[PDB]
Amino acid sequence: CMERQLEAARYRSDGALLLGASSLSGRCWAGSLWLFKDPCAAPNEGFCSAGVQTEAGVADLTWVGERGILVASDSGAVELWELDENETLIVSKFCKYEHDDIVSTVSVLSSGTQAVSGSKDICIKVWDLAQQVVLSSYRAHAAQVTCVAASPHKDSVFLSCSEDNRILLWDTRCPKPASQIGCSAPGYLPTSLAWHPQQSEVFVFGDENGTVSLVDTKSTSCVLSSAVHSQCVTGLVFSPHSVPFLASLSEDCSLAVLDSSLSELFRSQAHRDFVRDATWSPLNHSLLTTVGWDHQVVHHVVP
Amino acid sequence: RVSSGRDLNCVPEIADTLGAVAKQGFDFLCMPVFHPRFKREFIQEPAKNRPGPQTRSDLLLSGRDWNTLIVGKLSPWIRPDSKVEKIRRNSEAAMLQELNFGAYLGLPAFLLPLNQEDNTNLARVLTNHIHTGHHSSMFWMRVPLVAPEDLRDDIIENAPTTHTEEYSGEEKTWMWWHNFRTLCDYSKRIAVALEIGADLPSNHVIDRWLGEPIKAAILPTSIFLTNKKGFPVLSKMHQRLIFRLLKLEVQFIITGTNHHSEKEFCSYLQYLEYLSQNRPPPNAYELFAKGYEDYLQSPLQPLMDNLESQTYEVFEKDPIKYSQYQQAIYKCLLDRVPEEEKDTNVQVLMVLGAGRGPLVNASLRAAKQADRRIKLYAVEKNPNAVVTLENWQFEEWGSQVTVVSSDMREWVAPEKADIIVSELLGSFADNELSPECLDGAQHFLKDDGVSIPGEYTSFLAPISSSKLYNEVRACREKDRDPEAQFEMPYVVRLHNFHQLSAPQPCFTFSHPNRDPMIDNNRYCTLEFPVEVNTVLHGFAGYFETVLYQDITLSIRPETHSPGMFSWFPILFPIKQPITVREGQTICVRFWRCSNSKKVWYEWAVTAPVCSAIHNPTGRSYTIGL
Ligand SMILES: Cc1cc(NC(=O)C(=O)N2C[C@@H](C)CC[C@@H]2c2ccccc2)cnc1N
Ligand SMILES: CSC[C@H]1O[C@@H](n2cnc3c(N)ncnc32)[C@H](O)[C@@H]1O
Repeated sequence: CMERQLEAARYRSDGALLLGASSLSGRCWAGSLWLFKDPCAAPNEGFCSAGVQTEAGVADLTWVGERGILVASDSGAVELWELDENETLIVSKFCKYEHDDIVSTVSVLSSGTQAVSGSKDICIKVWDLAQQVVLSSYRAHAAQVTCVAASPHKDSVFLSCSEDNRILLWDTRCPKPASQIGCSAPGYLPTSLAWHPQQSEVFVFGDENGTVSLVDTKSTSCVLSSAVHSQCVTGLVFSPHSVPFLASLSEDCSLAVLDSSLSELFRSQAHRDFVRDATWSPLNHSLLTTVGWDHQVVHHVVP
Repeated sequence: RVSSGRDLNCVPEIADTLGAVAKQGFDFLCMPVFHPRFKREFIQEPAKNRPGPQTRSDLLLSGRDWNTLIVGKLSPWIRPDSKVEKIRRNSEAAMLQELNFGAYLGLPAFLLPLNQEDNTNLARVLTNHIHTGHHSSMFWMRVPLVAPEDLRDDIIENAPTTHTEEYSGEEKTWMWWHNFRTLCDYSKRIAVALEIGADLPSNHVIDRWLGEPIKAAILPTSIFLTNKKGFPVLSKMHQRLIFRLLKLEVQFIITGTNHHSEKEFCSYLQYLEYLSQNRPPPNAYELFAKGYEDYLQSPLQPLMDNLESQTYEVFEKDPIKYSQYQQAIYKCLLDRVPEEEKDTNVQVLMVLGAGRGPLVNASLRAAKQADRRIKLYAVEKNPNAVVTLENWQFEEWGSQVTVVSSDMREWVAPEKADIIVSELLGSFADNELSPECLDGAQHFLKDDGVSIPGEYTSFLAPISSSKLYNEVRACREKDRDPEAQFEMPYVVRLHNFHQLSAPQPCFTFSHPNRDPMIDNNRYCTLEFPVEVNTVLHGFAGYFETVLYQDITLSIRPETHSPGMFSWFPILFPIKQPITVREGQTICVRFWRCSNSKKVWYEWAVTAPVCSAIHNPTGRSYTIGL
């Protein structure tokens, strides 16, 4: 019962590497969470620091502080897994079945005490991670929720996008908490979201046609957009750098790295199936780690 | 009881899962046949050359289990009507692949969503698969009462939900189904899986799905309220809709996760059980007709043809109908023969079409009840039934009854009748030619004689049934007009249909008919006000008859004789369905036509659009004289 489809890769503050994996084919359709204190040793199971089996697949993943792992299950559950005091084991803390279909996306809020999940049931939920209960449930979209992304510094603010062709800016302090923003007219469906690390007020969204767009929330007009990929943009991750780089992932099996004006600086074809996630090393800010359905963990050096 | 399946979109181990749902009490499982999240490339390298296996093995279940227990589900990423060309082309190839795997496994049904307005390419690809070898498999189109967009929380500040009457818009989901099914040419392999939300729409939105081929109703765990004990239950309006659906013997599918944590997953199902067991049980008519729902039969012609033994047997198993004939003869005998003449005045009583004698016996029961003397002739041209009559006459009746083995239009009667009694009525009253038969027998009724029945009237009503339209369509036969099946009536216990307007009288006949100029031909125009959006597939026909004074028979639904099962309604189809909008008038025209040899019906719709004249000159359907 092994899992070869790599879904998620997230570097912890101290440089350790978190992997989420699904079996999407064969007898068992399950999933697994791994921790690699040596990042170069991955994805080889024998030289892991910790591992565990899940009941079902993992569609998305995120750190919760330093020991916590928050999982978007195929089962409809959101799961919180804690780390052992010695970080040898990975034990389940809570598994709550509150979505009616696949949970596709999760995002931790700035506080670190709350999170938001998006599902194929079209719903979005806000979670209390101490009380293990749903605070709010929102049916704002008319189709599956592709992506939810917490504002970096405001607990009440986060983005969402959906196959209903809506990008919603959320503020839970407003009686009507969602607001529709984007380009002037008919977009190709939004597929990925990334807040700017420095500017509260700006973000990027990738579309299903391969375009990457820079958006100002206030101006609600697409500043820039470039044809980066030949297929769907599945992820967008800003580097930790003072003037940050943008990494874009695609079903076209390529990594691109872009500047603030969305010009192409780097491009890797090393993957020979879809590219699912990316994290920048917090130790070496020029190191970028990608994982994909070809079970490859590639470590790129970025000029 | 209830046949019901579990919906899952997550199956780690098909053995363990199927075993869990069986224990829970489910009859079948709707599940993915490829992993829902496993998008596949068919055109671009390198993803195209992804190593296999592409899904789990057919060896994991018995052929029996695939054939009976598993409904396939189309992967949610498959979007043949995407605005992106690469996603259309890839979804085309992926749809064929998933459907072809379904056929490979011999699955009884495959689920596909209608979740947007444009499903043209989806329909083209399904239609292409359907015409790739004749297979049995069903396609269940998953469509909601209410579109998600029209159900959303009113929580987008700069995009509010409209609080205004949108009559046609609230029906948008039916038009999604209608357009898909039309594109696919009304294939009998494409049915509806109707999905039901937390808040039901207006009734008119529900009534749209009357006459539609609903094989499944999908109930999400969300819509279940909670009670004192903790048990999942439904709103009284949800219970109403279930009761409607139970009469369409649909399959119930439970979808979503167990929100009633403290209670098991038997409970949800146990509620539906509780609901089906605690409905109003079947009455005498429903229990009788249970097997006949929407079964098309050609109308009997007891004049041109000799009915079988077993056909008379069902005619005679109708005690309400013969009670009414007895009472009509009882009241007639008292009006014609005064008390002080009871010993002297013997009335001449003639049964015209006596079969195996049930009216003969009702005539004797009547005379013994009214305490009046009668003389019976039993007239029957079916010489097979005449055998039954003559054994009765020698064994029990004696010389009171004279059996006459001949046509009532030829028989030289020795004396005239006080009363002629007959039962020559079809489902459309005059469609067995009672008028022509009793006309030819009139000359041997006394100048002041009574026909029982004295009067009958046919009724028509426009109906919608995409289900019966398909049943008629499938009555094509070699060596005749390809469209002949649309130009002839059927006797049917109409079940899956919508009555679009109140029945109205079509044709009336009076007996005796004293008129110097007897013409049994007829031309009638009917205007039917329709107050819904719908589709016209034909006209339901019924009749009422006066036996004597206030004693009557009726199969017109509003006045239907209670507990009488001798007659089902008749159906006049039309060749091409007709769109009818709310507010519009359906105008139909019916003719009764004749020559020496044949009687027939012709008909036409003249509004809101014209049909062809159906059955011109009796080319497809005639009733023999
Ligand atoms: C007494 C009488 C009765 C009838 N009744 C009917 O035809 C009729 O509605 N049904 C439907 C069902 C009740 C089974 C018998 C018969 C039927 C059988 C097989 C082919 C079609 C029809 C007609 N005419 C007369 N005279
Ligand atoms: C009880 S169904 C009607 C009966 O009337 C009989 N019938 C119909 N037409 C005639 C006719 N012209 N003469 C005598 N019997 C008839 C049929 O054979 C059938 O048994």
